Amino acid sequence: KTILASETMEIPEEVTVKVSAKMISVTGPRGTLTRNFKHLNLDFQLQEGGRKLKVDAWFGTRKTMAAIRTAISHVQNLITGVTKGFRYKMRFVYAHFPINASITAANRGIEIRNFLGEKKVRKVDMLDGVTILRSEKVKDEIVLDGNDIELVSRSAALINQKCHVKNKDIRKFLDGIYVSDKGAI
RNA sequence: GAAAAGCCAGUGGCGCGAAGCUACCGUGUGCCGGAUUAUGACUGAACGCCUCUAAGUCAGAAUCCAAGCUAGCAUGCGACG
Ligand SMILES: [Mg+2]
Repeated sequence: KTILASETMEIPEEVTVKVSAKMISVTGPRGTLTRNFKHLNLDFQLQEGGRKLKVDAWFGTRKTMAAIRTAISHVQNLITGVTKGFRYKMRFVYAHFPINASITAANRGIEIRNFLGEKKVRKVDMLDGVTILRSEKVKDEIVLDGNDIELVSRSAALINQKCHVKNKDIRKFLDGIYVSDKGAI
């Protein structure tokens, strides 16, 4: 019912955005990111020669109007991911059994052992654009690095949800792997 | 006639009895991918914040559909002699 709902962002001078009808390819110093917003039913248009991305919803109801800022902050996340990158920190909480993590192959996955005294060995492989490394200036962290927030955060979530404590009081047996500093550096 | 060999008693009766069938009373074997629910989540709005949800995604089960197993006159079809 609303004639025009538009939002706009700014593109820095280190990153090149190439939008192809909704197929957004972002290029930066760190690499390249890409995404289908081919489902959003919005209007993307670059102005000032690739320095301003301006998004329209014409006759958008409040639902489509809420869909706008998703696209704008998604492409913010791509811009920051491909200029600086995302780096999640993930601390080891263990009550009685030290849980012993070992990387898999050139930092593409982790292997958790001795969790809860269990003998099942926990194996998670990093998704495409994410790597892992054990923390060395911190006591017990694993630090994930990547250019894509979805890939970093999904890998973080796999590691988290693969160390749940079952059949026991989750209010007391707090063992697991949880994320502490989630910014982007 | 008798020994020998039998035969009659609907299978005369008993001991054993191969073969064939057979028994959890004996033996051998029984199944590999993906979708997903309940739930837990990721990025992220509406609502400068938050948010598993609105758009988009994930993990997920004696579940589901295949894979496998059985029939395949489905008046179906292919190669060839
Ligand atoms: Mg016998």
